[PDB]
Amino acid sequence: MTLAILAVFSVALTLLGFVLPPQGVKRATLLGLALALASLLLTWGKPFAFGPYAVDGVSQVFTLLALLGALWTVGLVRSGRFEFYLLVLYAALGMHLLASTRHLLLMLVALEALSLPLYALATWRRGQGLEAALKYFLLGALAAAFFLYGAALFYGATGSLVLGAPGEGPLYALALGLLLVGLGFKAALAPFHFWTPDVYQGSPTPVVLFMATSVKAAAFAALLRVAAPPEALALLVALSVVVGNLAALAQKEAKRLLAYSSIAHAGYMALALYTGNAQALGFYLLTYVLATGLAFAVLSQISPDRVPLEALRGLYRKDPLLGLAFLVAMLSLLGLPPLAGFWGKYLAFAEAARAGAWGVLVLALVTSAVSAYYYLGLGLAVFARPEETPFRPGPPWARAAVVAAGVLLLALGLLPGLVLPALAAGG
Amino acid sequence: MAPIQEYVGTLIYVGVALFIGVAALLVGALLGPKKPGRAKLMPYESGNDPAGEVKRFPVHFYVVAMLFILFDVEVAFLWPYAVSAGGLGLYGFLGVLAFTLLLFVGFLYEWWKGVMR
Amino acid sequence: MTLNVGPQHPSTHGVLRLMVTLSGEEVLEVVPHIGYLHTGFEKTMEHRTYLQNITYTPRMDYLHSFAHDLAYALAVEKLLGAVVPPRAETIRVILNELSRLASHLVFLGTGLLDLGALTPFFYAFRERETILDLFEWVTGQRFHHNYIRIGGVKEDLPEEFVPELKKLLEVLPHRIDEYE
Amino acid sequence: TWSYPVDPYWMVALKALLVVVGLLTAFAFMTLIERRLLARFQVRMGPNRVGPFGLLQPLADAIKSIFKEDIVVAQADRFLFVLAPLISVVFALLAFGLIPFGPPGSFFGYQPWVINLDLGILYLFAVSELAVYGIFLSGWASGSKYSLLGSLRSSASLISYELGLGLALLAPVLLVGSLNLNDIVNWQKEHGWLFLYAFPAFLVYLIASMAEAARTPFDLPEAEQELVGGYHTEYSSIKWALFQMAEYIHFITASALIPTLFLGGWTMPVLEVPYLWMFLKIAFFLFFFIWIRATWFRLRYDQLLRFGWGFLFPLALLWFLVTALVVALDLPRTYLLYLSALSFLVLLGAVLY
Amino acid sequence: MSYLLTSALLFALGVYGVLTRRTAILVFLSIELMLNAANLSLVGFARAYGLDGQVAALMVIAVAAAEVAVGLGLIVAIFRHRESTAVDDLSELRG
Amino acid sequence: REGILFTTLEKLVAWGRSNSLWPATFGLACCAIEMMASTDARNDLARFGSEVFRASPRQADVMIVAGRLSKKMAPVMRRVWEQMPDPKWVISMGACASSGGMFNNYAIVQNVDSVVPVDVYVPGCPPRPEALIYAVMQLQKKVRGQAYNERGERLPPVAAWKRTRG
Amino acid sequence: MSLLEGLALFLLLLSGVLVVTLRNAIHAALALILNFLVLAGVYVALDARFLGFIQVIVYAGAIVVLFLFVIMLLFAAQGEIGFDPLVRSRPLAALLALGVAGILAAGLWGLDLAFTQDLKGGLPQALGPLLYGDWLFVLLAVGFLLMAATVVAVALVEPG
Ligand code: SF4
Repeated sequence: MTLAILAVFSVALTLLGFVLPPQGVKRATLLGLALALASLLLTWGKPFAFGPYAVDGVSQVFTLLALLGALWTVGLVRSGRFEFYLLVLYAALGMHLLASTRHLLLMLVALEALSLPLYALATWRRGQGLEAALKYFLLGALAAAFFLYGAALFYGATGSLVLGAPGEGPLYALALGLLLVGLGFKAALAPFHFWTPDVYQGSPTPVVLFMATSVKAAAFAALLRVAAPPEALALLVALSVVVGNLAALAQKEAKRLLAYSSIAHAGYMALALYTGNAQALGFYLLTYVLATGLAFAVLSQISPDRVPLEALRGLYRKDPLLGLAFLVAMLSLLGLPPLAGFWGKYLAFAEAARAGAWGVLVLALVTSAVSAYYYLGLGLAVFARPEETPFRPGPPWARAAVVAAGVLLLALGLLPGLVLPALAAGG
Repeated sequence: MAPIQEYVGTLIYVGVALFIGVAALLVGALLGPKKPGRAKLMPYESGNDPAGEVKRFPVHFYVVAMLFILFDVEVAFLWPYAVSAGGLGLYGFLGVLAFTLLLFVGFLYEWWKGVMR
Repeated sequence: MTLNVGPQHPSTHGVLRLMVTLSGEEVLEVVPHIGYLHTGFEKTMEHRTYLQNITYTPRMDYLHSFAHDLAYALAVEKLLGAVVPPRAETIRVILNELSRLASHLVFLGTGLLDLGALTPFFYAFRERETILDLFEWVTGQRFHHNYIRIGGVKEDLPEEFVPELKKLLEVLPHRIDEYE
Repeated sequence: TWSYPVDPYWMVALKALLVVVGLLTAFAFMTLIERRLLARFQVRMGPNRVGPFGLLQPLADAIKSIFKEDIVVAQADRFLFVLAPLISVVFALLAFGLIPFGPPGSFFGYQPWVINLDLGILYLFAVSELAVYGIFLSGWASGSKYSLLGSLRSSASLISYELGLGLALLAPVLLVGSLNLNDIVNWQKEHGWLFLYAFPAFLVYLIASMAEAARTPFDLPEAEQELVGGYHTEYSSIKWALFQMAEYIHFITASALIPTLFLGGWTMPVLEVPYLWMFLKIAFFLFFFIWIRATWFRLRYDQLLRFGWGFLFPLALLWFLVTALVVALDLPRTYLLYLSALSFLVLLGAVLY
Repeated sequence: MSYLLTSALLFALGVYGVLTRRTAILVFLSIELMLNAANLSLVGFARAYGLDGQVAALMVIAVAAAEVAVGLGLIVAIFRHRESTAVDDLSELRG
Repeated sequence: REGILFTTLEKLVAWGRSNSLWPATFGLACCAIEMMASTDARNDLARFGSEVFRASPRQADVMIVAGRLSKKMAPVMRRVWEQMPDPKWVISMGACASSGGMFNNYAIVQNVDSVVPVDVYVPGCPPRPEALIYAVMQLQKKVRGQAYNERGERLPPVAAWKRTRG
Repeated sequence: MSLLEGLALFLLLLSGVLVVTLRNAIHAALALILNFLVLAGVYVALDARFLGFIQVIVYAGAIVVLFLFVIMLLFAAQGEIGFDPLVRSRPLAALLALGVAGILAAGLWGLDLAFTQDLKGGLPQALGPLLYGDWLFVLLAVGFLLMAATVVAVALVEPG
């Protein structure tokens, strides 16, 4: 009964924007997201399904993360176009529907419904924004066509469009591949990774925050329902992580480097799919969402258009707490103790080893060790000598959000046996 | 329902209509003076420029067509409820009413924003 | 869209060319272009007798001509001092207002037809036909009538003119009230 | 076609060819009658010439139509130039066989109709959309952007009101429950004259047909006196003839459909004659429509868009939802009669303020 | 079964279009062709597996209409002031 | 095929073209008002076949030059003649158009036959509406091969059929 | 069957080849409309009757109508401007188009299915209870998707 809250707020605001100032609309959107988050929590351990809409721990956790990302990215959006808020609402609802069903066709409708408002939110009208939106839309519709033929061949291998069917030989494998194409594209897995750097570089920074958190979250929420074979999973992980880290080595701009890093991180998250633990992946994505939203909130405080790596430098002297949280985020994404990224990474690797894929895991670990080069070149750059750089030291809004993100990251890294007990049915 | 023979009869209808249309066009084309001239083949309005060199046409017609495709999808969804109505009862009526209200919210949004633009 | 509304097309009465600077459905600005009817009354009148020019005066405004006839006659009278009989002045105002009725009929007919309905053109124009016949009684011509003179009017009215005028004057009030 | 037989394919082809040449003769003589009726409206009288009743003047017109140098204009698409009139005519002729001109077997043995598809209104809807297709395509192919803009106005308006046609047609489907015209006509046989139940939607159907070039937008446009129209202005001998032919067939198709759907398709309570009542109702609607042609002004396509989009279509869907509640709950069939009579009294009393 | 093979071939043709085309709109057309091939496969497997693929293809039509509307808005916004719709004309974002 | 090459077919199509005369006015001056008056409810050229009035030149066979033809308009009107379907006819209405009339000056074409091939001339100022009907009936019998000059010669059905346009 | 079935399939594939091959955008869209007509006939042949009629109404009648409206507002018919041709990608592209079918052909090869079901015609009479009901949730999701799509396009053009 959370989706009803989302729908009510969205539909009412669609008209209320004519009588309410965009700021009042922003307050309304924020209230709706907080109410939906609270309704999700009060239903913790209360799975609820009416039709093909089915809420389990996965729906609960991933929609909680998506709602967090939406709240954070709405805090920064201050444009006087109430539409620039409405779309955000949609995506949340859309992503909710993505994690809340097993029906492949409702999965497609949910994907389109959460993705379309992103295409429009990416228009600050900066000439790069147009190029980004065009690549995004074209490649996304291509992936949607592939995913739809996959759902069709699924219906061919089984009488229902719901996942879990027994499955045939070549036809079921082929349908699985045609679904995996779109799902990995949405999750920014290579060799479907091309769109992510360009789109993250072109889009306004807070929108990139929202994307790199909630879109990847919901994409893996949908992947968890699929029974992806180990060969496909291994190929995706290998190619994704390798290209992610390597192409990130060559990056000169923070947002493009972070997009390649997120490709590598989707490659890592693709390990928990070996078992579909939904506990390992839930934990990993919790930590990743917090850290990446933090990093992109800081980057938005720097510049929405584009931020080079040098702009990050001197940040500690500029703002100490900000530099500290940025260091925490770089290390947590590096998955280093005593930070929660280590626990998420370990849980994914434990799922992988339990599935019995060893060489893939070793290659992932080597690529993660290579990643430390730029992870430190970003985290440690905070202390460097400040060069010429625009700096907007946020409102107390973004400061408090960043502080809470870093605090939750370290708290759950130090004592993970606090929430990890309740990632199953929810005791 | 209806037998499939009616659809082959429909194909025959199309065949006769198309045949007669092509026959009429042949009558028109073959019976004529056929003295082509340079200015005769020129589009219109005395040398050049009926409209001439103009910027791309208003997007208003794009919006007209997009509105139309969306609302025709609406109607295509409303018809299956129109045929089976008494059987779907208040449940189907309520579902169709909520659906209609969603797309009517879309209409009211585009109207209070308007497209004179 | 610098649109070239050509002369006479699309159906732009009174041959005239228009350059409609136009974006969308509005009208940014219309640049008119005229001269397609330049005949040269002001030049040809320099080479025609005063009496002959009364044949050139109605042809400029061919709808309300008797105002041109009157203007030219009055100007030449004031120039050489002619004495207008009173009945000539009465008849001149009669013919002036009558040709004004015919001009106004044509203006509103063309306007309604140009955009709107085609029907109301006929009825008004029908009454115009009636008016035209009156001139044929006295001038022998529909319009371009050479009836005015320097002193007054050319010759006296027939017996049959006035009763037809009364017929039309009694049918007209209901008619104009119907258009209104 | 649950209870109705199927004629042989050769008989279907025979009836089709007959319907098409009859539509030809009908639109020629209806051009005559419209000329004379508009004439009578404006007290001038029509062509008492080449006839006497004029009934040999369309022959002279057709004789002009061919031999008139069917011209291929330069700067025009070689193929679409010739193809678009064919599209407009093909997709205009058909969708008229479905109209029942009598009870089964009343074609002197086989079938009053040509095809009686299970889904009729959808076929009508699709072939009505393809007419707008031909309109704006010919506008484009002409190579004249002046005429292109008129083609765009035409297409926009026709498309908007063509959308409204769906919500107009929704209401009676609830009552009859079938998408074949014969079931609907038989329902008007039993309960009687569906417009009594659904007069408001009938209205938004009627006015919708005005937007399909019938009249009073009248900024369709025709090339005359406004931003010139599309789909003509570059075709001379036979293609122009095909454009006018298809437009008039569409006019008469609407004039025939309006009584078939809401009012009494022939099926009279009295004298139950197959063809004569339907043709006479066609004549009534045609005369009222020519009255409109003569008697009313233009709309300028902006107020036309406003009236169609903001007024007609929401009203049609409101009535559809009302009828849907009533039918699914099936409480009486009387409630719709009462509500339509009351609504007509409302939309009537507001006139003479 | 020839229907399903033809749907696969139409998907392949749409792939060839998306890859070969230079214009954005023609790529979008090839994608629509891919969608219709998918719909044909769905109708065949509904004939096989009990009629659900028909409602499936209906919802697919509606999804297609949504994405067509939004994508054409995009195509408008990006190439309104700009020159030729050629998709290679925008190479600002490089690796 | 030009309405020719069969003894019956050419008389038939001459009948058809004659009663199917579609007048396309090119309203220039006070002649044009007396042509518009030939459409009202006293004297309508709406019987012989001339009811419909297509402003487009691609659609009409009779071109009626009704008014003075000033030189600045001479090519424009000219092109409307070139942009007409080939079975086309041209009438010169009034004195200013037929000859230079009384405006025998620098501005006015002294015979519209200069720019367009004229079929029939109709004097008058303005030519009475019934006279314009007379000229269209004259043209009717001219395209029937029923028209002779003062010198005994029969006049061909279509003027503008004998000219090397350029 | 096979008599006209071969015809329909040959026309379908030929139209696809046109829509992907022709450089006339208008002619490509027209070949896709012809494809849609052939495909609606195929749909009806497959006992889906309502779906073929909507395929003509919405897809051909509405979608590619807006496509044509866009390419007529923005001429774009001669697409080959601003080339960057990458000529060698033209054969290579087809290669991938081959594979994307072949593996599908492999997954569908040697695949025989029970094509025996009395659909009773794909009429909406039976689809009503299926749509409003088992699909009502997917229906309402679709409706919200379209409403949001309208809002997205409005805010996307929105010159201000
Ligand atoms: S001939 Fe007489 S009526 Fe005709 S344009 Fe000349 S002045 Fe006017």
